[PDB]
Amino acid sequence: AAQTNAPWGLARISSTSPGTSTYYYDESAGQGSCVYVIDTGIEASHPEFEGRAQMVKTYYYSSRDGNGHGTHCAGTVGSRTYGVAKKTQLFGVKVLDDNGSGQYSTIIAGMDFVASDKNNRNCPKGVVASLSLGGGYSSSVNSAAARLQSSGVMVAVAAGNNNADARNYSPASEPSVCTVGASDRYDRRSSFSNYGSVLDIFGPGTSILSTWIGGSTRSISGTSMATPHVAGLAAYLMTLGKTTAASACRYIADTANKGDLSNIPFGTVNLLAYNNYQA
Repeated sequence: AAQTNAPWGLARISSTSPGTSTYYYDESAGQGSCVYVIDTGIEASHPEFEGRAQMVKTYYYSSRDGNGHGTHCAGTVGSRTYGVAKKTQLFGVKVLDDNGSGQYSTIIAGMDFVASDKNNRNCPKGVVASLSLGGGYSSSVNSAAARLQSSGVMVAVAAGNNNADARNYSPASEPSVCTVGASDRYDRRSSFSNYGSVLDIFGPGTSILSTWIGGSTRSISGTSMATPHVAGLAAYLMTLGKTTAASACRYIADTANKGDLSNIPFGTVNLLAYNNYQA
């Protein structure tokens, strides 16, 4: 399948070269997989989600995304125009309030929630969790992401937008999950992107056009925007039978576009998420 005039990030994950504008993907498109977007929530009523997104859990007075960040992330995972996995199921876990802030303890509980909630969902092709959040290092936030990973969910987390080593950020520094950096349309490490030996992969992260609350769209930047590119890619790959939750991060790294990004600090992987789809 081919989505013309796709967002550059979508065209990039399916391209060996930058500068193209067409998504290419297997039409299975993540049928039968599930991606939890652990964030500010999802505007499930957005027409771009086609009834494939729903709020399954909030820790605040409402489960609506009064922020947009979670709606933006969910849209990159699996919206129809904006999404990597256009047929995945999206589950929203609102651990971040509408200013985008959440206590670590709520974030931890949201990670334990998904690790059990997946047993209440129909995801025969596998489960992904997209964690476009993070803060300073926390062994308990790290261990919660490890538990979620260990439970059979791919966890993709943002490296962080500090332009530093992600070793000092959680859950970015948890080695067993998939720590995602950000790159821009010219295949430079997204200016803001964290780095370090803990990073597994890079996704498109600068000026990513996705869904926005109020039924709208907008373009924003962040390793929080690269993470749903990898979360969606994983759901896409699991549906195709190419990898499992336990090995998705790695498979994505094994099959990545290698040595194509610039301003990648020594010691950080030069891997760009690539769906390896041949039309």
